[PDB]
Amino acid sequence: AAAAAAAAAAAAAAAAAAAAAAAAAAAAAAAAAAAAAAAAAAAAAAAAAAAAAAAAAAAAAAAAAAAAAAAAAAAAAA
Amino acid sequence: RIRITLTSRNVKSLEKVCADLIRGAKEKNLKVKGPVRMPTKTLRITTRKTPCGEGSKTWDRFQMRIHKRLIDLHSPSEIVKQITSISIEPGVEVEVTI
Amino acid sequence: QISKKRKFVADGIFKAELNEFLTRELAEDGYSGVEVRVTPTRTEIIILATRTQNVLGEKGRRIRELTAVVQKRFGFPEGSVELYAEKVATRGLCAIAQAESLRYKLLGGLAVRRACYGVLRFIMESGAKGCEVVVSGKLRGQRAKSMKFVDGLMIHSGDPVNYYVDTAVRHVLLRQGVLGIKVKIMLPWDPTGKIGPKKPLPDHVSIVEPKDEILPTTPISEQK
Amino acid sequence: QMTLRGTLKGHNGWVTQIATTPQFPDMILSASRDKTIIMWKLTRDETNYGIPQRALRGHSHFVSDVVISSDGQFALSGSWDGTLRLWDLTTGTTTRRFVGHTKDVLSVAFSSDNRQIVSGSRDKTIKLWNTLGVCKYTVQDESHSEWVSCVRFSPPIIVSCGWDKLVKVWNLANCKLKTNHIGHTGYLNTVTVSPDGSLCASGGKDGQAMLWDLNEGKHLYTLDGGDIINALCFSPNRYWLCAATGPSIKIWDLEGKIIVDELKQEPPQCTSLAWSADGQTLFAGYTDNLVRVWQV
Amino acid sequence: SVQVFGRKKTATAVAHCKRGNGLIKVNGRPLEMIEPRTLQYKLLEPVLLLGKERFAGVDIRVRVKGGGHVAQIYAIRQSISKALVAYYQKYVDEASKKEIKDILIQYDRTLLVADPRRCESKKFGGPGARARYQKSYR
Amino acid sequence: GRVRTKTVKKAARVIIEKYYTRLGNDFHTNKRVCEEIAIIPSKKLRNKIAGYVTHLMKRIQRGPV
Amino acid sequence: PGVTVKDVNQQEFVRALAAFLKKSGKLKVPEWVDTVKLAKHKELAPYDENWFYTRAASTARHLYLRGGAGVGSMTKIYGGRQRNGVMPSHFSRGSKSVARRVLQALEGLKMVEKDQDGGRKLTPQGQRDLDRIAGQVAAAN
RNA sequence: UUUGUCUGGUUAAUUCCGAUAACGAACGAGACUCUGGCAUGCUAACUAGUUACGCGACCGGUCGGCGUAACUUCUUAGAGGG
Repeated sequence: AAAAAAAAAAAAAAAAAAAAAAAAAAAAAAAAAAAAAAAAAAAAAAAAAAAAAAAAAAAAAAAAAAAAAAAAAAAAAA
Repeated sequence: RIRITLTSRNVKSLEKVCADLIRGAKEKNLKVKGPVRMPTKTLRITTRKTPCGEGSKTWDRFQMRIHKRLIDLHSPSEIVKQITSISIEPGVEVEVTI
Repeated sequence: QISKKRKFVADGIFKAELNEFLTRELAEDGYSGVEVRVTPTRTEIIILATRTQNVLGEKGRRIRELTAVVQKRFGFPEGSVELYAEKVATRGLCAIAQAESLRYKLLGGLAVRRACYGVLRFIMESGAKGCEVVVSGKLRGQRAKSMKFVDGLMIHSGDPVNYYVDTAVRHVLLRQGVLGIKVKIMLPWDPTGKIGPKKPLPDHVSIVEPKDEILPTTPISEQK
Repeated sequence: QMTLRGTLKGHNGWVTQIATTPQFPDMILSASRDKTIIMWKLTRDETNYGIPQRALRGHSHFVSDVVISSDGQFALSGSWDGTLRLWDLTTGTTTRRFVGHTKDVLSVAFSSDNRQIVSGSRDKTIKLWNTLGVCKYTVQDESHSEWVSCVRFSPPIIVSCGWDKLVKVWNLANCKLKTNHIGHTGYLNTVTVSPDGSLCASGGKDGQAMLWDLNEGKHLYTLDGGDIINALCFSPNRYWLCAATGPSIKIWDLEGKIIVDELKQEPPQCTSLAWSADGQTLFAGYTDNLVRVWQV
Repeated sequence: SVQVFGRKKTATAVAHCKRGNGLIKVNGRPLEMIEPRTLQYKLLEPVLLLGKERFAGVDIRVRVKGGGHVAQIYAIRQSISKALVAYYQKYVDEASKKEIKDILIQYDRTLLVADPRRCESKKFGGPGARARYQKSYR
Repeated sequence: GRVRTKTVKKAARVIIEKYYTRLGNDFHTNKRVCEEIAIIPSKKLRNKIAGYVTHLMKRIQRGPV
Repeated sequence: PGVTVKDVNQQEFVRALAAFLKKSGKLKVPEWVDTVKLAKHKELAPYDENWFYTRAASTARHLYLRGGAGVGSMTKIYGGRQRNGVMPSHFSRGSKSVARRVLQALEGLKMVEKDQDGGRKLTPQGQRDLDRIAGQVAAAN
């Protein structure tokens, strides 16, 4: 599949609401996510699924420098 | 008669955005008269290097260049909003008057 | 209204005071520099930091606080500023972030030499070509001196010290004085511009290899 | 049986090419590394054979080739700025300007009939031009992987040469790779097409004009000459197909493939070879800024 | 019709030369009316050297700006000589240009070839480019 | 003093070991040769490299270097 | 031939226009032309007591060459070098009283008008009065 | 710890050549950035000018004197060339 990583998430931002940030290029068929071990709250780094590598770049570009919880969002190829 | 005025401190970003703006206006074929290169103003401040004035009196010379250009075109004045949306590269800033 | 020259100078003073204030608050955040981008719907201020989770505070309290204090101090209007945090890719190739890290190790206290060798080892393991760290001041006893920690190669003069060399000077306040910490890092080449500079060094003569072609040794044609 | 007839000076730079006229027996074009194109009037005189009439300066850098029109006042040139200009010799004006290369023009060619311009250049391209200053065909055309040192015509082909040692045969106005002739060890500097249009002698680094047939594409001869070739050029009427080596001009005589003679005068290098189209005039340009003339 | 400059310094002269019955006018005054007259022969040096028959088809109008007075004179004579040689190369045959250039160059090369010397900058520590302050020891 | 430093006479020789079939005795041909055969930063190094390969081809064809 | 100011020698022409501005008697001479210094840098009064007519002559010649000028540019033309004693020398401007009174006295004999841009220029009559004097120095050699 | 880095020639320079138990290199020098000098070849323009005009003023000439259509020599300043 298309694999690339996203970072700088928030605690009040949940996975079903985080799907609508990258849904403009494709809708993710899964949500796999790290969460912490003391609190079981969001570890805030994860691997989101797109289907094709053309979707892997065009999702990534607009999401890069997009405003999420007053931050400049982060993506890298993985 | 709308004249877009570009100003920067570096020549290369200003040259790219002026080339991109005249390419976007030559693809739609309005009347565009070319870039008019106004003379560069060097802000020079020549200070002394030493903070207490003890040494062999060596002097320090700073400068900064301001590169000042414009493009002038005759068009409807609300067609002109659609060209200045590609020009948002840092450095260069855009001042528009009629 | 106001000149072009006084506009450029006063915006430069805005960059200077914004980077100085953001260094003086944000030691813990991994602060390396700021990025201004101004469009008249909203004027955008982008902070470079390696750890965003101390930039936000409590659920984003200090980044909206930072939006509020930049709105209050510089005379900014109601609702033209919003504040972002950009993730820097390499901490080991930014001298400001590593200068803060050595400052935080030595201020939280360590041997000076094992601190500096951990910094030099991490910089040479991150993919730079070289480094130099001088920690000078009241190192050993009450007489001050220079201690230099180098590894790899360094360029020192000419125009290529302006785009191949990253430098930083920081202060650390100890109980018996101040000590001065300099980190100079040379960047690696990286010809596309991925993590390094686009143009090569101007003394570095690269020769493309010749193609391995065998001679025909007969006159012979080919159609189409 | 070919005798050297003297010297001509307007020059400060090295001669690259000489272009001469069927309608005008006393008029030469000499292009050179003094960055100008000179209209010379041959008075055919005792002390100075021909004198400078008009020197055209339109180029910033070294001119490599000049070719003349059907009725010359008009000429098409090329230079190391990378462009081509149109010169009416009676006014001296640059009528049109032919930009659209990226790098230096090494050799050009005119046609006999209307509206054909070909030119070859250092940036691994070949272009055909209209007289409009707009290109005849959309250029993506899968050209040489090296510089194009010469391109020529036949009075329906494009015939080229290169620094990747395969000379070419192309078709006119479809720009295809139709016949591909691989015989050389060393780069190709100069070829020529005979004044009927059937033969290609193809010479180069090795000093060896390989004699081709242009109507059928077959290697017919082998002529093993001297030092590095700057020129191949014909007689109009004599079937000699002679060549200009470094220290010398080599003549061949293709009945026996025999040398007629050598043409004698670090020596200065012979760089130009052209016969005016009646015959028995042999023009040679030199790097110590003489222009030399050889008669029978 | 040519207009071709000559310069020595920040003084810049360009002569406007077109067809006529003979004329020389430097900013509307003729060549016998310029202020320095210990340097009168410098402007007249193509008139004395080439002769008035070599100027016999042209109307030369010279416009000057900048520099000093003597640099302006040395730009006037160079612009006049380049004016006649540019007219002669475009409209007369080139052996006349060859004759006029060996009669003009061999006398003095500033008549046809410019001066590349400009004033070098002051640097610190002294009142000129090279000179330095008096540097007492005791 | 116009002495050529280490890079303009080592780089010119490693340019001459390969690519000998392209080089010659004229400076203006070799100056144009040097950008297909190398990646050199700006031209004053490239003119100095071209001047030494012209001087070395002036030397080399009459004996061993 | 046709003789304008720009074609003739300028050392005699201003003195011949000064001879006309003496000999007509229609240029007014104010009361203080004989006791004045002519800027703060000069030391003395003029040698010749005919300085007012000579100054008015040159002033109308300067309005012949470049009009659109005023008093404040007439003091920029007529400045000079101030010796300052033991200090370095300086450039110090000319007097506005002499230029104001000369230009109004040249307006008094219908020779001089103002410009559209507020400063000064010549009339056709004041153009005529100077080209005739250039025509009369043109024969005296 | 030394040779590499020297008897010598050469260089503005441990810059190079040459000799040679040294062979290949790194920093400094040099390269590099900025400025100065060239372009009738390109891009060119009422906040820059030339010139062919049209008219006014003065005895063909003078006009920084008043406004128009072509060009980029003079002004500005980029991209390459050198």
